[PDB]
Amino acid sequence: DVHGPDPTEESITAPRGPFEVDEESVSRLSVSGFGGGTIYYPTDTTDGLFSAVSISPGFTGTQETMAWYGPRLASQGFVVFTIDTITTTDQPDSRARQLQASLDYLVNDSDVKDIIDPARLGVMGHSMGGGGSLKAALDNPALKAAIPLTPWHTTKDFSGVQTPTLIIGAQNDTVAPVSQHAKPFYESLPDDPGKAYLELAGASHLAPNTDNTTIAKFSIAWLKRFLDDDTRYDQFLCPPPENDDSISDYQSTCPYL
Repeated sequence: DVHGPDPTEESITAPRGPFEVDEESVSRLSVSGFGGGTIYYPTDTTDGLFSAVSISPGFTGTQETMAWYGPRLASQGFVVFTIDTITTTDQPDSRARQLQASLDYLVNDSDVKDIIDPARLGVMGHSMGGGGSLKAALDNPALKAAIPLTPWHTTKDFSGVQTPTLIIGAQNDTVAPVSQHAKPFYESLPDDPGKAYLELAGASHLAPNTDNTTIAKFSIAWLKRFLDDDTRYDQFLCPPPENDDSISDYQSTCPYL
């Protein structure tokens, strides 16, 4: 199943896509292995199953720091789960296990299990949650997309990740400098099935925590392309964008074939 009309620059950069959305709060007390969260999902049941993505915050962060991704991404035809971790001080490998527990909940137990395609699952996360997204993909090669946002991890070698991975760095990140975190992660990844490194010009470590048209556009394109196998979105990814004031660097293994 693909979803929505043929995309444009306007459609992919808009605050909302064509799908109306609702939200379901998931109590910490009703789940195991993570801290609960918010499920954002399309209300249209006539368009086939949707792909699903779980989104982790970073160190000292809660789902509030990632809330804006919910409506923005789900309105493009995705089930989006902004999670809380067990404790805000959980480290990356723990965040990876909690991302996976959240996807297991969505597919096995959640009240949206019947509108998800359990074969089309992805992970995203901020900072230590971005390190968690890399580790979760390493441990679960069935995951069809990963988007680490200003990622942080002591582990540098993600050569084992077979999931299409878009790393978003912040040019001026003083917390997870791109020379020590995002770029090494990106360089370790295999060239197939597809990778990209998008560096946000002028951006701090906390750029991912507020509505960002560049983060939204490329995340939507990446999830469309790799969770839905929707090649209508290759046009935004490959060849890489050239004259985007918001992008200080872009590296890729385009084309994705």
